[PDB]
Amino acid sequence: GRMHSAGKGISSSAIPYSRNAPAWFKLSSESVIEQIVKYARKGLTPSQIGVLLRDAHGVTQARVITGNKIMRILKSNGLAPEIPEDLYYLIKKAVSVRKHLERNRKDKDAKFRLILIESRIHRLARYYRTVAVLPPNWKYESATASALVN
Amino acid sequence: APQAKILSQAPTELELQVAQAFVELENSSPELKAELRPLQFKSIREIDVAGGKKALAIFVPVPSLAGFHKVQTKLTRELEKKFQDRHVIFLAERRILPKPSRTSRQVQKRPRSRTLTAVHDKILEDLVFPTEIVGKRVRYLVGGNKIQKVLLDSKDVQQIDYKLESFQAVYNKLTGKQIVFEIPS
Amino acid sequence: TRSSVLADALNAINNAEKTGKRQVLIRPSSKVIIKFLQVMQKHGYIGEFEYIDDHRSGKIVVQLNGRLNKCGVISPRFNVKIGDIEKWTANLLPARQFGYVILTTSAGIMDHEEARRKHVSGKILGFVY
Amino acid sequence: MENDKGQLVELYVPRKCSATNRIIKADDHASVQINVAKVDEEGRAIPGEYVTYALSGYVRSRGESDDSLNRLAQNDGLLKNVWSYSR
Amino acid sequence: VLVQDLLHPTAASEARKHKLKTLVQGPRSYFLDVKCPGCLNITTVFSHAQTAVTCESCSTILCTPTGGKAKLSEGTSFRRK
RNA sequence: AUAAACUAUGCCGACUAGGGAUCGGGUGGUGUUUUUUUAAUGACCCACUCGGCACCUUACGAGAAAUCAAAGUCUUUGGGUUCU
Ligand SMILES: [Zn+2]
Repeated sequence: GRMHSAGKGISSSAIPYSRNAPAWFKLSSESVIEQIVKYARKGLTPSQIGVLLRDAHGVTQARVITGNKIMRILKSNGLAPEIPEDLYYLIKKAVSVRKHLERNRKDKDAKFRLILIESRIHRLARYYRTVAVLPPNWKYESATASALVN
Repeated sequence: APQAKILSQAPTELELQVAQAFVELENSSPELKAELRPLQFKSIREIDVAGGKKALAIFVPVPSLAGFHKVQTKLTRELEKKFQDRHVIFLAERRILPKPSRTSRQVQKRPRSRTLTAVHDKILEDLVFPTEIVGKRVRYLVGGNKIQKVLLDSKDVQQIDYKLESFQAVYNKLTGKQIVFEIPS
Repeated sequence: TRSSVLADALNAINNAEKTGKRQVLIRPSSKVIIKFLQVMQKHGYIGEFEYIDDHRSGKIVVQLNGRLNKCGVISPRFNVKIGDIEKWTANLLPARQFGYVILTTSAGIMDHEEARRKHVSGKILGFVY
Repeated sequence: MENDKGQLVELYVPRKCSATNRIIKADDHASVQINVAKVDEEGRAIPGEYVTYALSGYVRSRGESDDSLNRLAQNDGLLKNVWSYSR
Repeated sequence: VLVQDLLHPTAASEARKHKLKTLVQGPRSYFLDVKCPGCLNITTVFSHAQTAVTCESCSTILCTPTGGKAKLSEGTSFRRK
């Protein structure tokens, strides 16, 4: 189930049985690349480039029409973020709870829910240091947490 | 001569026969001068189909299989009429690197595209070229032999519908694995 | 989480022999499950099985023909010296004269009988009868 | 089952269920031996010439006895278009 | 029951199953070609789109996101391709 | 940081049986109703599905029994792991 709750939901995307673009697509394998980097220069994460491309430009998913994953295109173009967006959105949520809990510290549930979020930050930053995505120590600090999100 | 610039260095007489079949369309040239000029191939193997026909396998260097796929359907028509009793198919000359044993070491880690189980999958994707494969099943019989089953897309199937008997012979000669093709509706 | 897919597959088969079914569907599938089913097939314990190709891991549908009492897994895969095999066949086989213990030797996955005539040994996977 | 000289032992060989291929024990009193008449032109069921099916008491308790005979008799030509493989 | 064709289930049963519980999982969504009244250009829209998709020209509205399929707005002809 | 802190039933994973209700989300209907003439939503009906709190009937199975769809898949004894 979920890591930090008892929910057992299975809701998920379902990739089709095809490693080729659909026959109706016929834009290019390269004009999509320019449209990938056009959104990235607007400061868009890979998660929200894909939802933007699928909803409007009709790409099913960017691997089957290019061969590359989206942030491999960004990293090849030099638009990779400093920290992953997977870890960035966990830190931003931790700063949001810390700011909230700073002024009304009678929430025993926001103190509980903060611990779950910070534990998830440490588990994920442990993985990133191992695969050399993050610098070898990098030491997520709460006092400097708000600096990284902005 | 532009006939000899397609084959490797010398061989062979059969490579010239297909070479003349290209220049009769390059010199006719409704639109083909813009796309059939750079397209070149490497070799022909002749495979005896279990019927009265035979099969022609065209091997492509594969920076250019995408280029060949533009004129694939049209060019096969102008190869089957001037070569009777034949079935023409286009394949890519892929490289298979051997699996490293605990003694047979190497340098340069072997990419997954060079594995044999991935090359044989790319043969089935390239034998049939239209009618994208919509599934695969493998039967492990009681006796002990394995029979694959390739499920093909129902649309545009009338371009290869007669060639299912030929394809099972070609894939057997290159892989040694049985194939049945089934068309779901 | 899923710790071993071989245990799930053999649990699925064993539950459907008890209920009376003539087929199972197991998911996922691996080379170990394929070889274990191939050893079961050549001794006549199961019928034909078909491997459905997903792009993920695949599923298997296995036809059952009665005549199977138990297929089980041994976890952990204990190391078995060549003189310890008759200590396992005595433990978890119903008689000395039918039934097989499937091992994993460097000569491949095989039952205990022709691990003996090949004179190899290794780790234990399970048993069928 | 036999000895070295091929002489038979095991005082009786048991019946086996024709649906689930399992042994009919000597104390399975819910087991059933179905006898079906063989027929020829103009009806007239031939006496004493049968098509026989055995069902174990496990199957009948589970409620699978009807669906089993529909399969067991359609494959013998006794029925047509009653049992379907694909559910 | 106790004998089934698990390799060839009927199309009705596979249609009434969940998206992941079929024999091979796959998407039940699709893509749509919609004609806004303003211009005549080709716009491809995901059926379960999450962004409020607008045309490249005059950018009004083409669909509104919902918790299910996107609600296509007032009359714009749609194809399914 | 103590409770009959209780479901006196650790947590994760898989399989095995039939049903009718209900909570939240979703899909479908040449359905009902609300009025503008139906429309758009909303409420409702029918069918399906995912995820929940539960319940009813049986017992292939388990148990010392009471009873239990898990307390089953256990002398045919081995899915992973913590505590007692
Ligand atoms: Zn517009």
